[PDB]
Amino acid sequence: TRTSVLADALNAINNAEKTGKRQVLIRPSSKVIIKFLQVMQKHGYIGEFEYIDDHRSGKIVVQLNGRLNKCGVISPRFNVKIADVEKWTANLLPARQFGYVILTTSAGIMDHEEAHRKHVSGKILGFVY
Amino acid sequence: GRMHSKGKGMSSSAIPYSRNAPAWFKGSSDGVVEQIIKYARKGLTPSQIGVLLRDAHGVTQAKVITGNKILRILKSNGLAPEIPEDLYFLIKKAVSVRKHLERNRKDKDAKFRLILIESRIHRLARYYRTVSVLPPNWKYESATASALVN
Amino acid sequence: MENDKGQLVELYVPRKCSATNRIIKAKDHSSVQINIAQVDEEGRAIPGEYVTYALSGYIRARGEADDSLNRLAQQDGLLKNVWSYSR
Amino acid sequence: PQAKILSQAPTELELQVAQAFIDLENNSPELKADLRALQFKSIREIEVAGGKKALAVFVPVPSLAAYHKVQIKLTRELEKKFQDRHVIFLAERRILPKPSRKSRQTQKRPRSRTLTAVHDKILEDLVFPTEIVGKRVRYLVGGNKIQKILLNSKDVQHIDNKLESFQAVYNKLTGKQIVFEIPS
Amino acid sequence: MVLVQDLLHPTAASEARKHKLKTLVQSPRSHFLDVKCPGCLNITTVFSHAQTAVTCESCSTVLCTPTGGKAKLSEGTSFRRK
Amino acid sequence: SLPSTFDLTSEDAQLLLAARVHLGAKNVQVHQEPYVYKARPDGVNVINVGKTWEKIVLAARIIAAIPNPEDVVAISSRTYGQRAVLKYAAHTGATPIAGRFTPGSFTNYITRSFKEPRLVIVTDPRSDAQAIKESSYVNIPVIALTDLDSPSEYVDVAIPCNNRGKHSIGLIWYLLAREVLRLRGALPDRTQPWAIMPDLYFYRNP
RNA sequence: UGUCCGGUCGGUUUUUCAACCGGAUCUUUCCUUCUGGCUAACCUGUACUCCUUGUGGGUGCAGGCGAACCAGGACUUUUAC
Ligand SMILES: [Mg+2]
Ligand SMILES: [Mg+2]
Ligand SMILES: [Zn+2]
Repeated sequence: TRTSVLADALNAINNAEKTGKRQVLIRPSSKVIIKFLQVMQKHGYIGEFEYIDDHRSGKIVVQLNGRLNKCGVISPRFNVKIADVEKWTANLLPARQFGYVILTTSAGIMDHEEAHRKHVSGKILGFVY
Repeated sequence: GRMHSKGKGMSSSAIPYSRNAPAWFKGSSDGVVEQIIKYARKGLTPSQIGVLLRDAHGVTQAKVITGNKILRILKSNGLAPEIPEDLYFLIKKAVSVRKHLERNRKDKDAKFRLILIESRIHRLARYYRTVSVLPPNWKYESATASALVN
Repeated sequence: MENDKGQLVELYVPRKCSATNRIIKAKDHSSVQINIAQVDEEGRAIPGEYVTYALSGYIRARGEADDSLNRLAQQDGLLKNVWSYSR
Repeated sequence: PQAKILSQAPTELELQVAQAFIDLENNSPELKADLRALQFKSIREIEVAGGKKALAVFVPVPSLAAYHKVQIKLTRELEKKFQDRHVIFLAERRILPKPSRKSRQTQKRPRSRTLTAVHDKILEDLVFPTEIVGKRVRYLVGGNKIQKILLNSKDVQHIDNKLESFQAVYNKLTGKQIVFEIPS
Repeated sequence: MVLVQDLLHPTAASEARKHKLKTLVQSPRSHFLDVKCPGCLNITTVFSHAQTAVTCESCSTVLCTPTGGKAKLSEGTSFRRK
Repeated sequence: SLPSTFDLTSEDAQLLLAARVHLGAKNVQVHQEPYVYKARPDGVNVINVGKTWEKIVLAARIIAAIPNPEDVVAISSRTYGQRAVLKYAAHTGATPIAGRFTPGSFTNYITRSFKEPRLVIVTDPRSDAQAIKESSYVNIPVIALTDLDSPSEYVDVAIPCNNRGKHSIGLIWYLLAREVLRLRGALPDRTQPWAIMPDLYFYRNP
């Protein structure tokens, strides 16, 4: 089966980056995926991206900037209790300074810093450094 | 990538972009429905009916022209069989396999195939039960399977 | 990088490839600076003025490098008819 | 038939529209008949950015089909009647919103009524007997969803000049910035 | 195909080449060939991959023999496209 | 950006056609090459000419951009084009390599033929491949004359051309030389076939 | 909170500005709904004026905006996070 569509997409993106492609084609194209992409854009890791309407599920194209290094996805969507966020960041991200840990929460799909600012955490999706 | 075999093909029907009607290809929805009903009465299964519609007449999909599918339409009318079509087919196949086995005691591959078919049927049956079409506490197996079939 | 109030720390602030963005390392023995001389009207290649491109080594290794260069040139305005958007 | 074929009839514009319809009916082969089985829920006016204007004339929805069965000719007639303005025979759609966790079950909504779905329907309507091939949606670096509509290259004579107007209308309806496009 | 493909708009040739599935949007390349038989002057909207011994509207003429893919149009028969 | 002057002269095009710079490549074809202009049937590919010309021009420009002239190391192993290479070298002072390349030429600072280029030029990256590899060890640009079956690994500015050979490679070389001359040199005009000849280059009768 | 001066007796109060986090709303939009308690308020206008030439300002009560709170129904899709 096609489990974690988002994860697959992320993997594809990573592969593309490794190759030195300037853009990616993604099949399934979810809400979560879209959110992630938006977040990335906000941060400054991704160019344009466009949702094709296959009169069906979806189909995204992402413009890679050459800035992404890894665009990871942590596997089961672990339940993060605000203090554990720091730990997670330490585990995943290079440096206290930079990078993000994209985690869904009540407020919306946001990065770790954003969540902290809000004062609202939840379940992790991925990361970007 | 296929349920039972290790053959991972994509022999598949594409479907067109427009959910709306393919303009020129005319007729009427009501007429189509009537035709479907007639087919059902005659004995054609939903898939078969659909195929018929496709082949000679100007229908592409019922989903497009009517809005409704075919099975749903049949149900509305009062024409969908007690056992859903695919399931029925599977049962028939199983029965056939059993018969073959009976005829020829020594046949291992055949037996295996039969077993597989049975398993498939069971799965399907379970699914149906979960849905609520076939009533619960009911196994569609082998001895009574034949009876069910005919 | 920027200590206290500016004061740029960390020298060697690297050449980043034109095609990939990918940082060109200190010992990236494969990466190359192409210099393309600036054109003028009726002959003339304007001495001491270039469009300079950096190509990372990975791309070169791949063989996706020439194409990339061509694309870059097209983007700039050093070519016509060569690199198409769609293939 | 002035304040009759309009569901509920208060406004001047509505009255004018009714009058126009009546005038059209005056001909009477089948057009009149068609008109007799057609009404407006309301009318809405959209200012297009560039001289012209757009008339989103709202239809019940059961009569939408009827309109379509006529439409183009009728639309043309309307245009002729009222110069310097485009007409869109749009459908008055409900949009029963999404219920919250705490909120009340209004015996469920239909997915026909879901906001996105409604928008899609509107789009389908608004662009003429012409038909959409597909839609791109561009999420830009700043953060702006731009819908980009691929139109089917057959016909494309009615839409040709109205694209900007249509986009404007869409924006007014929803908020989304639409753009139109035709492939070779 | 390398680095900067620019993936929203391919050349149509490529699309044609690739599987009826493996393009941007799914879109079939089967057609409703509007066949006319030699007998009666009436048009049958025959889907090109019949899967059936395609009779006329009533008369037993036999229009198309369903080969696995596209149907062989039985004998000297004439057809329009779509 | 560009002058919009050099749009491939008709005469030049004719010459190229005669050479059969563009009837080369054959059946065999590389995925990194969109220099084709329609496949001629049964064991042939036709090469787009304008594109090739543009590439050549670019190469010439690049060459010009190198300031010290005795620097542009031209190379040729395979026999058809060695002469052409030599001619080119003679025309524009840049120490060439006809015949054997010598491994450890651009690396290995002891060798008698220790060159140190800032711009390498090649004919067949299928054959001279070694040279290209060597260059890749020490940060040098590589210009090369690609047939559509030739590898373009560690290659830049790959002038597309027929490497069946005989006339074609030589012709290409000549063209390149001309371009170089035009971009800073004696020749101030794109017109006039001038005192040189193509047939100075080409493979000779042994 | 950084800014713009310390307007000040090393600390404080605004503006020229900021990003950041909320809140109300309006957008085809309900946030659970009512049977009643308090209707705070003026949407008011009943006498119209203590009064710089004024819509600066309030003694003031029949229709009535209820969120300013309760105190009882009605029945909650239920979780996990
Ligand atoms: Mg598969
Ligand atoms: Mg299995
Ligand atoms: Zn007949």
